[PDB]
Amino acid sequence: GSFVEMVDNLRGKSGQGYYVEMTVGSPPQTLNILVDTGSSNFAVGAAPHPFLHRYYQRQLSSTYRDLRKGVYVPYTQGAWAGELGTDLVSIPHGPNVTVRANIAAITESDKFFINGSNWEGILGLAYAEIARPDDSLEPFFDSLVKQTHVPNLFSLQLCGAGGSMIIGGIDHSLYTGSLWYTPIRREWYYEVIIVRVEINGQDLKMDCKEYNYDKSIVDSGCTNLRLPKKVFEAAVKSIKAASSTEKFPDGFWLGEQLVCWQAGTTPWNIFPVISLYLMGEVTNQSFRITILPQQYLRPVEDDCYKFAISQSSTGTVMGAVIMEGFYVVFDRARKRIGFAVSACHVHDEFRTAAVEGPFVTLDMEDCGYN
Ligand SMILES: O=C(NCCS)[C@@H]1CN(Cc2ccc(F)cc2)CCN1
Repeated sequence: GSFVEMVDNLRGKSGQGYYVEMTVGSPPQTLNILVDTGSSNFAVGAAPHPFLHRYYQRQLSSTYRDLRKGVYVPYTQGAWAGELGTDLVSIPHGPNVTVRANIAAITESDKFFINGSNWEGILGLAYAEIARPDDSLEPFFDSLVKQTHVPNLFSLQLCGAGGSMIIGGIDHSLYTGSLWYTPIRREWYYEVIIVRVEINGQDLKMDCKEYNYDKSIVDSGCTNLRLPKKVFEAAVKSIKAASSTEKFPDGFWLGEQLVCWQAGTTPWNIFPVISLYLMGEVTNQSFRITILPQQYLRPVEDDCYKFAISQSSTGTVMGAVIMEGFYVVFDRARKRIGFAVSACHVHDEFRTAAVEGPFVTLDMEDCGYN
C-alpha cells in the first residue's frame, strides 16, 4: 500500500491508551493525542497538570480563534472542563494536510490524564450526535473530510506486547485473511450488533438482545471488553468452568486481583477462546471474531496479568481487548466496520485469532435494543 509513511504511527503503554503524533497552531506545537472512537471531541491540555510534560499554549498561536464558550465533557472513565476554540491541526505521520478544527482547551480535569501515558490530548473519532455541548460542534474527522480530499474512512491496528492508524485508506500488510464487514446501526457511537457469543465453542444460550442491551460499540479509548450485567455473569461462569484446571481468587474475575506465573511459563492453553458473532452485510448472514487469552488477559507492571473483561451498565464496549486481535476498518463512507486478523496480534504456536464466515442466522434485526 501507499500508506507506508503512516505505518507504525501509534504508540502507548499497556492499559493507558494508544496515541498519535499531532500538531496544533502556528508555529506547530507537537502533542501526543489519545485515539478514541468512543467519543467525538477533540480536546488538548492547555494548562499545566501534574501528569502533563507539555501543553497547548493558545497565546503562542497566531491562528488560534476563541469561540468564547466553556465546555464540560464527562466520560465513563475521566472528565475534563475547558474553553472552546479553533486552530490549525496536522498529523505529521498521517495525511499531508492542514485543517481548521474545533479544539477544546482543557484547563481542568479529573481522572483523565494518566501518569506515564505520554499523551496530552484526546481525538474523538466518533460522530457529531454524541459531541458536547451538541452536534453543532463539528468533530475533527468531519472537518478533515470536508476540507480535504482524504476519503471518509480510517483504519486502526492496535498492537499489544504500537500499531497503525491509516487515515484515508487500508494497508493490506497490516492484516491476514479476508475482511468481514458489519453494518453501523446508527451514526453516533460506532454501534454494531452482536448476534451470538461463544466461550470455547459453547453458546451462551441467551436472547441476542442481551448482548446489545443498551448498545454494542467499538471503542479504542477503552481497555476492557465490557459486557452488560447479565452477559458478564454468564461469560465469567463459562470462562471459569473452562479454565478450572487452575484455581484463581474471586477478585481476579473482577479486576481487583492479578494472576502471575514464571517468565515464559504462562499456560495460555487452560484459558478458553471467546467468539463474538457480528451481523453480516448480507441478510441472514453473520461472521465471528475469535480472541485469545493473550487479548483478554493484559500484562501488568514473573509475568503478571489482569482480567480485562468487566461489567457494564451502558451496554457492550468492544475495547482494546477486542481491537488488539484485529485490524479494524472504520468505513464511515459505507456505514460499516471491517474486521480482519491482525498481523501484529499476540498469539502462540498452538492457537491464533480468527475472523470466519459466513454463518446462517435467522431473525437478526431483533438483536438490537429499542
Ligand atoms: O471513558 C473512557 N473509556 C471507556 C471506559 S473503558 C475513556 C478513558 N480514557 C482513558 C483511557 C483510554 C484508553 C485506554 F486504553 C486506557 C485509558 C480517557 C477518556 N475516556
